[PDB]
Amino acid sequence: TMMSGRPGRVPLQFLPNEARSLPPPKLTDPRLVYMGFLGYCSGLIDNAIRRRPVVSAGLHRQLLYVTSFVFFGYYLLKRQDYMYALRDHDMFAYVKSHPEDFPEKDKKTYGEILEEFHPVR
Amino acid sequence: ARQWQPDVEWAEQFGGAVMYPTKETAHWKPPPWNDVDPPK
Amino acid sequence: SSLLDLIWLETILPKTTSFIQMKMSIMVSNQKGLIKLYFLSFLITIMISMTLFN
Amino acid sequence: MNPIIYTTLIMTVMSGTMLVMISSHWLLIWIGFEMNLLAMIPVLMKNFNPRATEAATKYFLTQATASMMLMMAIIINLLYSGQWTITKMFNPVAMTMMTMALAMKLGLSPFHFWVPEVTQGISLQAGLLLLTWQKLAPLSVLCQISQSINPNLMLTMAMLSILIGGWGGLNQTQLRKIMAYSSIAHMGWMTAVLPYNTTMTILNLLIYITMTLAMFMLLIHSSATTTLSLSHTWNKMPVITSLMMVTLLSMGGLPPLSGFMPKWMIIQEMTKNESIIMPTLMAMTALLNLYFYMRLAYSSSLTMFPSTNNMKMKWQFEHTKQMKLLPTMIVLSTLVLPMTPALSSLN
Amino acid sequence: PFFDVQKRLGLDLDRWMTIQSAEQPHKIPGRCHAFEKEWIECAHGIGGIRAEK
Amino acid sequence: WIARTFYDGPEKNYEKTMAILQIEAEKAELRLKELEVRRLMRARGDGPWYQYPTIDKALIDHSPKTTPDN
Amino acid sequence: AKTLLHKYSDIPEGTECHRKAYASTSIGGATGLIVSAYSIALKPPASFLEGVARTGRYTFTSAAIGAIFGLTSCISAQVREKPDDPLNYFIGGCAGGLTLGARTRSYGIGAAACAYMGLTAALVKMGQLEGWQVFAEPKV
Amino acid sequence: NVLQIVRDHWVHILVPVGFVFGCYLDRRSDEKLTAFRNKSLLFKRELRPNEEVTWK
Amino acid sequence: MLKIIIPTTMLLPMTWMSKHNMIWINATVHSLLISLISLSLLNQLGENSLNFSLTFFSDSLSAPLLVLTTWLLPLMLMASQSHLSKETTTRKKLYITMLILLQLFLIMTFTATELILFYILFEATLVPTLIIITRWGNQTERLNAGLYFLFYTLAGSLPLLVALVYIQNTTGSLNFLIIHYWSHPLSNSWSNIFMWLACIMAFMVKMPLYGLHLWLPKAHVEAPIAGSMVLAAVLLKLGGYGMMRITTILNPLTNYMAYPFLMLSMWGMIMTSSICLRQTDLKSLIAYSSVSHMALVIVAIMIQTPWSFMGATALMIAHGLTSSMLFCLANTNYERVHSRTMILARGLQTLLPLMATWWLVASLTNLALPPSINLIGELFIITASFSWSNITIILMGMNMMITALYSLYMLITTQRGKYTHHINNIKPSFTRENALMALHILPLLLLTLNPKMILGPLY
Amino acid sequence: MPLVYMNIIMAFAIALAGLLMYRSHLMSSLLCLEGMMLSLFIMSTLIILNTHFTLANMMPIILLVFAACEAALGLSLLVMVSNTYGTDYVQNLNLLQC
Ligand SMILES: CCCCCCCCCCCCCCCCC[C@@H](O)O[C@H](CO[C@H](O)CCCCCCCCCCCCCCC)COP(=O)(O)OCC[N+](C)(C)C
Ligand SMILES: CCCCCCCCCCCCCCCCC[C@@H](O)O[C@H](CO[C@H](O)CCCCCCCCCCCCCCC)COP(=O)(O)OCC[N+](C)(C)C
Ligand SMILES: CCCCCCCCCCCCCCCCC[C@@H](O)O[C@H](CO[C@H](O)CCCCCCCCCCCCCCC)COP(=O)(O)OCC[N+](C)(C)C
Ligand SMILES: CCCCCCCC/C=C\CCCCCCCC(=O)O[C@H](COC(=O)CCCCCCC/C=C/CCCCCCCC)COP(=O)(O)OCCN
Repeated sequence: TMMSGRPGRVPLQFLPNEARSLPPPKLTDPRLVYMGFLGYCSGLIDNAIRRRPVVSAGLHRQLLYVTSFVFFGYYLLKRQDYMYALRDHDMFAYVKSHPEDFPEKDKKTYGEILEEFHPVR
Repeated sequence: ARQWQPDVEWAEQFGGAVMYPTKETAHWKPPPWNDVDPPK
Repeated sequence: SSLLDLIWLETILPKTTSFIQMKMSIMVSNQKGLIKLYFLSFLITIMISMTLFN
Repeated sequence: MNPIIYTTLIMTVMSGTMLVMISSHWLLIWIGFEMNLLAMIPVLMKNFNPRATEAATKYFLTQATASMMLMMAIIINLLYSGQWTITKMFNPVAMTMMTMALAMKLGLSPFHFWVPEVTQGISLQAGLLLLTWQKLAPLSVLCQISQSINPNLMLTMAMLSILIGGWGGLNQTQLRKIMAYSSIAHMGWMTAVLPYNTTMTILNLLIYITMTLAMFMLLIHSSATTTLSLSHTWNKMPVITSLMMVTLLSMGGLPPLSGFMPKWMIIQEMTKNESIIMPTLMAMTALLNLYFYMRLAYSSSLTMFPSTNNMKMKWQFEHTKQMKLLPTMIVLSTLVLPMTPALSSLN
Repeated sequence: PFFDVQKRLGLDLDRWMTIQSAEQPHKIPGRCHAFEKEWIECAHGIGGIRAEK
Repeated sequence: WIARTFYDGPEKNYEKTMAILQIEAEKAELRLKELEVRRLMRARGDGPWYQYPTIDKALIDHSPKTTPDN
Repeated sequence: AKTLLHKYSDIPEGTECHRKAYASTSIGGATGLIVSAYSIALKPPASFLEGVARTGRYTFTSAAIGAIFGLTSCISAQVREKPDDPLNYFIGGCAGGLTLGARTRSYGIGAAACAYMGLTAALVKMGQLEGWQVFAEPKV
Repeated sequence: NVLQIVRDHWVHILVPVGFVFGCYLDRRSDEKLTAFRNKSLLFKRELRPNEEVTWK
Repeated sequence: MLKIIIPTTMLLPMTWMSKHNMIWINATVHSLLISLISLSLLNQLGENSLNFSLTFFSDSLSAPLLVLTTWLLPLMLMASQSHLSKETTTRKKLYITMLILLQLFLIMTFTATELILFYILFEATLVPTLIIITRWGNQTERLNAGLYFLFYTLAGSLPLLVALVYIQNTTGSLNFLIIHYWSHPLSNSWSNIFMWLACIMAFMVKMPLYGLHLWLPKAHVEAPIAGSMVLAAVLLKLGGYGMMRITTILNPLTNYMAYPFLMLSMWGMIMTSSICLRQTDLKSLIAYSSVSHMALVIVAIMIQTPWSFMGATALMIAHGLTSSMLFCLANTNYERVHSRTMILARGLQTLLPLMATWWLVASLTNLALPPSINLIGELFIITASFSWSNITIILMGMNMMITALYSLYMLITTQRGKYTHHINNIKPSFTRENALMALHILPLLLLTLNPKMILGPLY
Repeated sequence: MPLVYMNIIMAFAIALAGLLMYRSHLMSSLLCLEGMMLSLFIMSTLIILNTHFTLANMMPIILLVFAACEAALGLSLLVMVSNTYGTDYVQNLNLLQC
């Protein structure tokens, strides 16, 4: 697709203004939950590497890991949804502006279509 | 009665300069334990 | 049991692959460490890339 | 060297890379490459010994030749069109010379010969920096001029890189040579998709950098530079060896690990361009990398090797200096497959 | 890859040197100033592919 | 009693399958359309995608150049 | 460059046995010369004369492989009177493989080479018939 | 003894909890596929006097 | 379907936060409860399926396999209890973790509405099995075995991935329902031939097909008891399920391409069965019997008739149960003798009578004694093959004969005769082993009452 | 492209070939690199002067400076190699191998 050259794109914005017209991902988004789970796993591995009680060594550190992961995950989800919205927008605009390249196929029923039959013997 | 674990004979297979030694590389010596050679 | 299963079916797929990859690994990794040879090969590749891909 | 001087030289390396990335003039890109090379040499030779000096002189010779070829290509492109901006290369073999210069800077085959030996000579921190950060600038330049690239040349070099990395890594008992050949193979994967989609190239680079950083940090933590030294690690820090085996399986492209995400995507992308033979060859060849990763895993954690008596002393001491982000690197290199569609962020 | 800091901040770190027809000192013209001006104003904002064709 | 306590009528599964089939058929159509649109834009270059950069026209100096013929 | 390949492809499959044999011989000679050049560069064996002997050996081996391939494939194609057939190419490939084994003088390599070369030649013929691309252009 | 055996038998509670949670998530996934509820040609039915949906 | 997926995930924290002496009890109890819950999936419809959501769906081909997968975990825990007693608590918890991960991956594999998700979980099942074989394996060859079990599989499945994505570029979807409804005939062409081969050989390698079966005796011999059970019972059936799912797109090309493999199977079921007659190892004999049965299943799938599919489903379920029970019996002998040789320990009926009864029943089911579901599957496949061609019966007939021979050979060599004199450490069978054999065998003789529950969607 | 440019190009190619040959004496490698620099300087200067592209007259100077610095770097490395072996012979650098 290569949307790097798409006109009217600010060079270094994570989230453009027009992305605010899209619904924000919910806080109980499964992807946010998975990001929090990734943070919790990072905390457990940090406890294990330092040779500390894995489950209950530092709860403030584990909470900080989970919070950081959920933060970055929320913003990444916003950007990803924005990018897919852009892709679909360009898709539909190009299809509308080029009616000759996407002709309406004639609707036909199976009653007048002849398909070869291959018996299984 | 016991699970087999590698012995010194099995361990020495991974101690050469390279895996799969050949006649040309038969004279290759593994590098020093610390990456230092005698100044000669 | 012996001729097919333990000898020829083993010779065809697994042992041939193992032998070929071992030979190719020995051939590729058997480099003298001399930059003389490396840069001569570099020259050969430069000439070939200029002479072939245009 | 002095800590302040080491910090300054590292910042100069990173500033050279950033200058290569942010500049739109070919002369400034060349200057950034020169600055990066100039500040890189002491970093390799931070620990002084003949091996490090030989590695540094090899690296200098190769990078200087590559810089001269790159400037030569820039001059030809200027001669045939008075343009200094990094855009369409505007010419034949000037583009070929640029491609060869960037391939030699990256280590793509047949210009791969310097990577294993330069990585072997220098230490593990130097190897980490060399194999991770020194790939950002040439790959960015390639991503900028991807439309100019003749697909045949780049695809030939990528296929050769994958084959050579797979075959060369099989013969190695030294871990730094293993990492170098792995880097060569992953470079081949990264450049095999540049003619079709640069987003896949950037995603592959990100995943590779994460896995390589995790691997090198684990190698430094359990200070082993050969197979047998790593075979003793289970007797002191078995969790490190378990994490290392998981990361090795991830680097092998086995699902559902993170290392499966790039290859998969890349293959998918090429099948959109009706290229079927190349992805099949690439996967069948990556089987070799998986094989020698599995051999390392066998010698590392799946089996318990004989140890020494003097290891008992080591049981009584902990690591004074701890590596932050190592847990984050392992997690990001292992458990990020379900977040695959995030690559639409144009990472 | 390319991070367009100059466009984001309006810095102009190296754009002044990219083309012949961009404000040479003492208004000294390039040997092919008019041709490059015509090519640039032809191909501005059109994209690489359309500009090539 | 088993049907009352644990399971649901056929209509629920029937209509859920209809909805799932609709969603996935739309997705397949969108995938084909995306491939075609990408091919067309990359071949032509008249769309928002595959827009490769060109020289800015605000860089040109429009002033007398010490010589009438530029 | 691609000139040799165009001269090979310009000849019809079912005609001009000599022309196909000569074009394949030239292509094989080029391949042998390139592999000899790389082998000499990465491995200086002992001297000038031994190096040129090795170069001649590799070049003649590859030229013979290509010659036997083209000859046998074209004769099979003419005799069977069914052009655009993968099996004819396979026969040529096996024959080419057999010649390689003879030069080597070991039976094991010939059997292995014959099967592998024949399969590869059949695959190339199928790709020609169906238009399979090794280096596909960036369509999308 | 309560609050002492719990410290050693708390693990047992987790599996049932996962089952009820999975049932809840199944119902939530069901409620998002209601685009054809009471609209299929085979099972199209007029609502009861006190019926809002056919299946929940 | 999350009502089965979520508890199996919760089996992990429950295992890791258990006592040092209560991990086995807790794992067994909650695994049995999960099996009871998954019993709900058996109810099916004569129409399409039980479409739970966009991601997971169930069918009457997926339902028996899912039920067997859930049921197999408690038995694996019971059999793994003994030989892991001298293992540290962390490593026992790691073993249980590997088993739980494998069950979760299989459960998600058998639902798998989409083919790429199916592929991802299908290949995810490779890692826990590899670690189980190469870590908790007694012999030195386990490492070698592991490599085989890996690369063979990957060699078969890397082309498949390519084919799969290629299909999505042409049809636009890999969702099974749309693939079924929008199917079109495959023209005879070199490209279609290779796409067929790429789609088929991935599942052909895991059945395994004769000539590609070499990894199986190694992996089964060198794996621990739980590894052997999961390999023979379920991991062999992944290929059959995948063939049933993917052949809906390979027609009419399948009829043309059936011959190369059918022969390799129809002759193969002979050769491997003959191999069972001269075998000095119990585990290798059971592995080769598995190869023969799965070769018959391959034939059934390639014939592609309703009777073929019903027979293949029934045979898959029955073979899973029977092979698991046989491996358990061989392991109970091995834990006493430490030899794994058939001829060494003899006359065990006089010393351990109830275990001899278990051996007799297991061999009778393996022998395909009516009206067991083993013979239901074999008979349906034989009738279907006879309709396909009247000569196949000869081959089929011979296999039946040979099967009986080696089955009873295995029963006579180990149970009948005179006991080995110098073996005096043959203690009476524990309640654990007897319960393990009972829990293997009773579901078989109960399923013979309600065959339609294991006969598949074409019933 | 007149004959002067082609002669400069051939000079650059000869210098590159001599650099890649490596008869011996890494000092000769550095000399070949510096010859490559000189050819680049000459070619760029002629191109910039012919086209009257005024602001690019800075380019050769910068070029020279930077690559001159590179030469200094190389020299230092050579010295250390010599101080290890007593000679700058190329074949002495074979401790590290592929
Ligand atoms: C393991 C996977 C990689 C992990 C890497 C570390 C993750 C943490 C990174 C922390 C945040 C970094 C983002 C920085 C914030 C602002 C940056 C902003 O200015 O850049 C924008 C761009 O944002 C970033 O590019 C997005 C980075 C997000 C990377 C995550 C995606 C990785 C793939 C999915 C794997 C799942 C991982 C989930 C947990 C991390 C604008 O870019 P633009 O100048 O306009 O275009 C340049 C690119 N071109 C040239 C190709 C067109
Ligand atoms: C004489 C009787 C003969 C028949 C006996 C039948 C006994 C049944 C036992 C086996 C049942 C298996 C479970 C089958 C279904 C479970 C999973 C799922 O399908 O059921 C869930 C519900 O499950 C039940 O709530 C809980 C079932 C748990 C059964 C446990 C029985 C065994 C417990 C043993 C405990 C022993 C005591 C402890 C000792 C220490 C979800 O149902 P729900 O979505 O709502 O249904 C709505 C239907 N509507 C829409 C029409 C209204
Ligand atoms: C050794 C001493 C013995 C003493 C006891 C002697 C008593 C004699 C009885 C012994 C057997 C005689 C059989 C007589 C038939 C009675 C039972 C039969 O009638 O019930 C069957 C029904 O049984 C079930 O269908 C079979 C049980 C299913 C087994 C599933 C196992 C569940 C958990 C196991 C784990 C799963 C592992 C395998 C994965 C697939 C068939 O009933 P059916 O006429 O049709 O209709 C049922 C009623 N209707 C009319 C309302 C519909
Ligand atoms: C343990 C060993 C098992 C290994 C099994 C591997 C063999 C699998 C069969 C071949 C694998 C690749 C097949 C291609 C993947 C599907 C792609 C597809 O369907 O498209 C085909 C792709 O066709 C191909 O690319 C075929 C090229 C094959 C190259 C590699 C050949 C490998 C050897 C094959 C011969 C052996 C066959 C039996 C192997 C049995 C396994 C031992 C059509 O090409 P298009 O570009 O779409 O054309 C459309 C416009 N006309």
